[PDB]
Amino acid sequence: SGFRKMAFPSGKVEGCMVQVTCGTTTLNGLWLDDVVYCPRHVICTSEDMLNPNYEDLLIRKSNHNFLVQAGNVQLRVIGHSMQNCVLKLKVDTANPKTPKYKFVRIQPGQTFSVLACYNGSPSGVYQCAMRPNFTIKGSFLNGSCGSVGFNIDYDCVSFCYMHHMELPTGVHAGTDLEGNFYGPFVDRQTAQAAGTDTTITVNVLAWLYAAVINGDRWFLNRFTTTLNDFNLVAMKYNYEPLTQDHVDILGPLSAQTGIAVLDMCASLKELLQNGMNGRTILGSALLEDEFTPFDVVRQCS
Ligand SMILES: *C(=O)[C@H](C[C@@H]1CCCNC1=O)NC(=O)[C@H](CC(C)C)NC(=O)[C@@H](NC(=O)c1ccco1)C(C)C
Repeated sequence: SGFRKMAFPSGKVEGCMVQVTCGTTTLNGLWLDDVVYCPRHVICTSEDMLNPNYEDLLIRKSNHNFLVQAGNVQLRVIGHSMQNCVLKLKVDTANPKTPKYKFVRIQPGQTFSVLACYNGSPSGVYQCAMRPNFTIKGSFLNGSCGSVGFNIDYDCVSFCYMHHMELPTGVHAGTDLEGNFYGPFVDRQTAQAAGTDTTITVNVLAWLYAAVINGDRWFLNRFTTTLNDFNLVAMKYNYEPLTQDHVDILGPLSAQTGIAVLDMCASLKELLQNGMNGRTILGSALLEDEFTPFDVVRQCS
């Protein structure tokens, strides 16, 4: 029993983290086979952040200008190119610790683990969700850029996020490993605006199922609802609409608990309309939306 915000084991990603220094800027790089991937703003300075010309900045850099270190060992850069907002540094040594991996672009509402790194060395691992407005609520300081987000399926690491920036909000934005930003953001210090965030309804429901599986059942009421009637209430509380696809995705949890999805929807409707009255669910006094249905099943095997 028990339910915790649980991250993937990070060992396969730890063996890929290197440090990239160009001038006075140092961030993290991802070393896979003979390529190091890192955010392109490693080539910027203070002169170069309102509106950097990255192609201009890059042409003035040699291979030798890129100092790449894997732990105590310098990796010689033999080629460099830019792909969207990431740099690809070809090095002369393939990483012997390269795991089986893929590059994936994740969807809003999906979750992943972040390995927070500074100077190429891991500091901590935590689980994050891609918010509907394409931000993440992470924990990143100066020098954390190039830290990656990932999921593991069996022996395969799916890299899906590389960290680039913090919005003045306190939320974070980055790219996939092809260097394309999630959301309408750009890697420059300009007035950009994150859209309004919403609550990921299918995730809240999955977490209510996790509560039931763990014996926290006080919120189950005797009612049912239609999907249309539920969504009218969800809309009022800034919850995402629940689709039939989401309903099907909750099938395994519904079967395990014997609670129909639309019956759980009726219980969530009452929690939204009435509050929790000082009670908790799985030790939380708020409804949690950063557990996907897959996350719940995986944890509650
Ligand atoms: C990379 O290591 C840093 C990590 C940031 C900065 C430190 C605090 N947390 C964090 O995640 N990334 C940067 O410094 C970027 C550099 C790019 C060339 C933009 N700059 C920012 O993240 C900057 N954000 C903005 O200027 C901005 C305006 C609108 C939206 O974002 C921060 C420092 C305010």
